[PDB]
Amino acid sequence: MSMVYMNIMMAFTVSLVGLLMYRSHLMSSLLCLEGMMLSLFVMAALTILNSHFTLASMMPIILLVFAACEAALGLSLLVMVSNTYGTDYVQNLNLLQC
Amino acid sequence: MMTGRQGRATFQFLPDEARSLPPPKLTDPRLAFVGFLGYCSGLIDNAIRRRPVLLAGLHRQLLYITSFVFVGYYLLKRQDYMYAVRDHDMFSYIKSHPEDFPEKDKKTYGEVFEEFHPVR
Amino acid sequence: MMLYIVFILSVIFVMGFVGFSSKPSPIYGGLGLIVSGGVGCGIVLNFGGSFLGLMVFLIYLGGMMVVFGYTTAMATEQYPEIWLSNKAVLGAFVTGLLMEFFMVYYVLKDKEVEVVFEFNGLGDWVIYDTGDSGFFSEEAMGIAALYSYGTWLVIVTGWSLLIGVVVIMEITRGN
Amino acid sequence: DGPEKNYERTMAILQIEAEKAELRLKELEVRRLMRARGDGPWFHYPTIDKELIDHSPKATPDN
Amino acid sequence: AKTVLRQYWDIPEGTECHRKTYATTSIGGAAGLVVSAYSVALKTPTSFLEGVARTGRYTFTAAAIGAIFGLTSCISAQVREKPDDPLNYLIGGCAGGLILGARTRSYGIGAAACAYMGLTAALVKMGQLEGWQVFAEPKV
Amino acid sequence: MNPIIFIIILLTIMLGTIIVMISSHWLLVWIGFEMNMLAIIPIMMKNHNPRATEASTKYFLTQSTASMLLMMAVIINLMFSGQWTVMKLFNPMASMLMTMALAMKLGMAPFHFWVPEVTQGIPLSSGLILLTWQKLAPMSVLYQIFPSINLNLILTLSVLSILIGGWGGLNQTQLRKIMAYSSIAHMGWMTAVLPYNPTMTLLNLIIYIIMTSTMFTMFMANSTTTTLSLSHTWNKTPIMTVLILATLLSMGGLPPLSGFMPKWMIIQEMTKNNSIILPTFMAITALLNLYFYMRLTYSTTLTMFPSTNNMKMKWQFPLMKKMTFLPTMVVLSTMMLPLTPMLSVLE
Amino acid sequence: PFFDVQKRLGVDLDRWMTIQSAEQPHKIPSRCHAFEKEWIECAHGIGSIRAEKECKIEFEDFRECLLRQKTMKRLHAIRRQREKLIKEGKYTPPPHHSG
Amino acid sequence: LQYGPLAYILGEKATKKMTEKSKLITVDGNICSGKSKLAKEIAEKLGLKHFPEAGIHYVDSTTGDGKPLPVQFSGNCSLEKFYDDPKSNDGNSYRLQAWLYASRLLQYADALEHLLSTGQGVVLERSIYSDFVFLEAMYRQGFIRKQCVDHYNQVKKVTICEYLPPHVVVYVDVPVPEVQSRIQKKGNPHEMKITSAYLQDIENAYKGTFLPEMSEKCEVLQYSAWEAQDAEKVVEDIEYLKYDKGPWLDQNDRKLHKLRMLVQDKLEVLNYTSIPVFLPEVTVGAHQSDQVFQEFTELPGRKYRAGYNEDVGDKWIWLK
Ligand SMILES: CCCCCCCCCCCCCCCCCC(=O)OC[C@H](COP(=O)([O-])OCC[N+](C)(C)C)OC(=O)CCCCCCCCCCCCCCCCC
Ligand SMILES: CCCCCCCCCCCC(=O)OC[C@H](COP(=O)(O)OCC[N+](C)(C)C)OC(=O)CCCCCCCCCCC
Ligand SMILES: Nc1nc2c(ncn2[C@H]2C[C@H](O)[C@@H](COP(=O)(O)OP(=O)(O)OP(=O)(O)O)O2)c(=O)[nH]1
Ligand SMILES: [Mg+2]
Repeated sequence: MSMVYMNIMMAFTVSLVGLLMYRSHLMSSLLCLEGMMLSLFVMAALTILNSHFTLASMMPIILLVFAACEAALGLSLLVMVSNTYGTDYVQNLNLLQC
Repeated sequence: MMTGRQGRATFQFLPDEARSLPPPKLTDPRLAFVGFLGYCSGLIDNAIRRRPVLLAGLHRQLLYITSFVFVGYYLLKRQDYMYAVRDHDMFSYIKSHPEDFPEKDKKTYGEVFEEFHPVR
Repeated sequence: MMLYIVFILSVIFVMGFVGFSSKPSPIYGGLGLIVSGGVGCGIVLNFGGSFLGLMVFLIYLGGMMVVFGYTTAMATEQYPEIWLSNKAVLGAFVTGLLMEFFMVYYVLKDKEVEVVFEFNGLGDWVIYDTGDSGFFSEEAMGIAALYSYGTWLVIVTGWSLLIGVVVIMEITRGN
Repeated sequence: DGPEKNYERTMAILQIEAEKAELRLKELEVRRLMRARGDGPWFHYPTIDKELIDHSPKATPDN
Repeated sequence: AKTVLRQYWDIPEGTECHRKTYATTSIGGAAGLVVSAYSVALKTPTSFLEGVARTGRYTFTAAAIGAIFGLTSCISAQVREKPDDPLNYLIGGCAGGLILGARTRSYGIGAAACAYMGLTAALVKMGQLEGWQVFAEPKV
Repeated sequence: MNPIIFIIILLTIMLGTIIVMISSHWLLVWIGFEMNMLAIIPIMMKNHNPRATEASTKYFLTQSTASMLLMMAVIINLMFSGQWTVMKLFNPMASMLMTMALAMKLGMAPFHFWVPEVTQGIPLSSGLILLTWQKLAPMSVLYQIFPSINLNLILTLSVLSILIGGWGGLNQTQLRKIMAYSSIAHMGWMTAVLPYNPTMTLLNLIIYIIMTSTMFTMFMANSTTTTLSLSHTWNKTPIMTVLILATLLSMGGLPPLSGFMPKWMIIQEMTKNNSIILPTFMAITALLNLYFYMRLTYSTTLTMFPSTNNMKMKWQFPLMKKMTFLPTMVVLSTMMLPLTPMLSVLE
Repeated sequence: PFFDVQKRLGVDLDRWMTIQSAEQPHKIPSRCHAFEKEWIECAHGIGSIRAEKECKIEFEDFRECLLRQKTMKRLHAIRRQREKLIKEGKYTPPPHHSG
Repeated sequence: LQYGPLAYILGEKATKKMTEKSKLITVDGNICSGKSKLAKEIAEKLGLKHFPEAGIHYVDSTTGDGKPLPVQFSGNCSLEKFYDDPKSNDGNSYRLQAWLYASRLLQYADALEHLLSTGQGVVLERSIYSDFVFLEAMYRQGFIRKQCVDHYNQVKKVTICEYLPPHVVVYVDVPVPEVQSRIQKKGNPHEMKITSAYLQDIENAYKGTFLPEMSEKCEVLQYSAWEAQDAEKVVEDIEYLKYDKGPWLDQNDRKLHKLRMLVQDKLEVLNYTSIPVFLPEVTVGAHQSDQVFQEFTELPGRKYRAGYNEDVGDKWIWLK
């Protein structure tokens, strides 16, 4: 657990705390999801590259493939939210009551 | 608790060792009740679709009874197999660890003292 | 010292994260994620994976280019917020850097820090392997095994990307 | 029915219910011992299979 | 919370009432901060000072209830020379219930809180003596 | 939506779940959830109205966050054990994140706020998938990692779910919100017996699915989504109100109905492990569930609410809804207690 | 796996990447191949309850190879002591440790 | 087989059976304006199916043996009593109008099913899109309450949106005095009580609210009483319409498949006509509704699903 793992794990925590504290824009939160995937990619790549786990070297790539699917999926929902209210504000997403 | 049992028959509905056990009798009371549940399904099917409950579609009612009994027979074979395996492991373990299951020293009520509590 | 290049890049990696995690205008948030992607490529590239580092940078450069277009269409206002225009944005930005400073300050002073896990401050170079590989790149040989070993991975990812195109058209159809 | 049939029918009932009671108590003890020590078929949580290992010579000698 | 509870249960009953009051007040105060966090998060205060006021209102109600329980349940076990007696906790629990009534300005809540908090405190003490497990470790 | 595209997207939802159940590698488990979320969302957006857009967006945001935490657990578990096998995790921090990620996916309290809203915002058919099929994959993972799950964490989530689910269901008149809070409460029973006997988790899941699928099928038949809309059923399909009565009584855990079996077996396993205070609290708190099921029987079957004149026009047409497996499901959801020892097949 | 379709069908879908001591391209070994192999062979067929106590030695060495926590602590002490001696002029480094 | 996803996937797609003559035509106008005669002739010349104007007993004509049922099985709504006493306290005015909308809504679904299932056009008389003229007339004359109009819009708002408007709207304009004079000639004792103010409210709704609304979505053809007699002229105008506007140009196989699934499930078409809104006009007590429902199920051939009634000669119940 070298000093690099500290910053990488702190990056994930920052992006997680960033995702759980919305300001207004749904797009601002989507960036935090893509930020979290970046931290997991780096953390997984470091561990795999350092341990010479040869076959695991493809896992980070497969992690980016499904990060794009989620990112594209999140953008597609952002289009429909914008088309209904003219903004991507999350406070408009309150028609459904708990 | 028996998920990892030593029996190397994983993801098999009925392991071949289950063929040493008696099959359920076709007159098994559990199998008759399963068949009865099929008959109730037939009648409820007629009622929700507004048909003569007892008479409508006797062909469909028979398939309800047969389908339930057919599936019920195999669920009973697997049910009895799993309980047979449970006792097999329990007795083997007790035999393999005699110190944990000693034969208690027998006593008679003429020798064992039990406190008496009057009801008055 | 250049012996701490990986650590120095990981500090910028966090600073970029505090850039978009404080959530200013997504225009500036997108810039922050590009900086993190760039340094993240540098960090991975120094552990022996050049394809992985260059690939993640390549994917996130195209990812934020689509996000940029979507920000000018659906996530824009009259006065896009910077890291100084808003107390909530500024408050979260200063807080992130201060925690980064304290973690960096303590790890380089004590050579250790205990937060959930126990981290070591001797330097990232102490865990590298002392043996050389052969005439190939181990990272390249592992990635090239996706087609000979990862038959099941290719199918699920291939099907996922196919359905991904079907799904986005369905979601955005509107009728 | 006569007393004899009921009297000897009760013993058949008590015999079955007594045997099941002993088995119920034994199973609880057997379950307790297997879970605490993990030396029986039950509570046997899997470990990595040894047939996945590769024993052939590697690229480097020290492995 | 494991640390504070172990501190509370290590002090023998009816002794060092100043310390036991510290332990219970900590437990109650922490409970009032957990309630304030969710209340502030789910019911957004109209202003920062309105939310700090709410946090201080709930945290003081929970701290007072915790302080009165440990104090009243410790002197009672001291005067009576009966440490292992659930009746001491029953007295302590009801006193905490009354404090809840005073803070809520409701006689009805004071009576109900005294009855149910009194029983709960007594049941907690019995479980400590008997060995009752709420989250029991799997054994079979 | 093109019928062929609907079928393909439906099979992709199942494939994601099936990948999670057959995967022995953590990466494939994560791929299963990602595939499952990718295919579920278009079925939520099918009717394309603002409420469905909000429901899909809230669902996506919650599930996406959970999948990030699950991947963090896998990577942390990789750093401390150097292997990807789907078994007990080797780090306490990995277990907490994976347990919480699986709690967010299931909608357990205090990660429950989306379940009432997502269910309300999507059609009944989509809601049935949300509350029955989406629970199979997360429950599959918990079944395999339970040895390492912190006992306090899992039992705390179970207790909160039983409380919040019961209380939330009292203040509801929308059927989709009633079924949503009922689902949260039932998740508590599944995960409460998990540390003690994972088999009984499967039993309660199977019985919960059958009963839940029966209620949605009967709500789907009459296109009823509110208490008052369901109150007209007696004047159109009298038989359907009796079936709703029997099923609702079963969901409340009243013997001799089927739904009493999972409670009965869960209490047995917990009392064998000397857990007495928790089963008693769980059973008593479950009376909150039985209360707002009884309230539905009152306005549906046991009384006759006011009708409207146009109802007379509906008497001249039959039910054209498919109502697939409804006659079989209603019987299995009411008369299965005599077959209780058949729970051994799940072992 | 919850359903073990792989084992029955005889198809290897994902077992080939579960451990780092499995067959690798070009027989490239992982840095902790020996340690993982020992822990896997020690704890084969005995369940995790027993392996958690009977194969504790192999698993602790395996974790030492993976994260090198004890080695880095040992290096830290030697490095820290050397600075203290040098800071107070009590130790002269040799040439091969300087150039 | 019964139409569904399987039939659609096997080739039963609406466009493959719809031609340039697959048009939905509606004939509109005031009371006694020749709509029935004009509509019936346009159906014969163009080879289109004709739907007589939906009345209180339309639904009875499509189910069972097709004969009208007693009036208790229709809410006791009477067009006769509306004319005699349009302000009765038993709520017969709006109860009639709400029932008629459900009948037009049902007929329109029947019309769409025929058009989409065989490709043949249909001719309607006062479809759901024009039924609001009578409502606006009843309210302006004090025949129904404000809350009743609120109920009508709520029911209409959740039903009208699911269907497509007719391709061509034929309107037969007639000034009110001509109608009043024509009504008296017809010599129907009840209809003759219609005041002129009521007929003028219908006129304002038709021109001012309806035709402008339908002009932007349909081919609106207007004809006077004198030029409406020769149906040949009207048919000629229809034959040479461009059809350059309206939602029908945006429909394809997927959209029409979803539409056909709705219009064939009649209970789904009528789902929202009985929303739980408790107006005295439409609310029926439990005791009354229970008694009437029991009587309905004991009519010949209506206790069981059609095809399973022995009393009407059905056979093979045990194999059906
Ligand atoms: C492991 C098992 C788990 C069991 C879980 C049990 C869950 C049940 C817990 C529910 C507690 C809820 C308390 C709510 C209190 C509300 C008070 C309030 O708001 O004011 C109401 C009212 C004041 O309201 P009010 O002033 O507006 O007027 C009320 C009258 N109306 C309604 C007309 C307005 O005050 C009360 O009446 C409260 C009565 C206090 C006395 C309570 C004593 C209870 C003791 C237990 C029962 C005794 C029999 C058992 C004996 C046992 C002997 C060992
Ligand atoms: C320093 C060391 C201190 C030690 C103290 C010892 C403990 C004593 C604590 C007293 C707290 C206090 O003051 O109680 C006082 C409160 C009074 O009600 P209130 O809400 O204030 O009414 C305020 C009303 N206004 C707003 C109009 C002013 O009681 C109660 O509600 C109790 C009233 C109901 C009686 C309950 C008994 C019957 C039910 C029980 C059945 C088993
Ligand atoms: N209150 C009410 N009355 C209606 C409605 N539709 C028809 N009516 C009544 C008005 C008339 O008195 C009667 C017949 O109306 P018509 O439009 O068909 O006029 P008529 O058939 O007599 O001659 P015509 O077909 O136009 O040549 O039915 C309706 O939606 N609401
Ligand atoms: Mg006419």
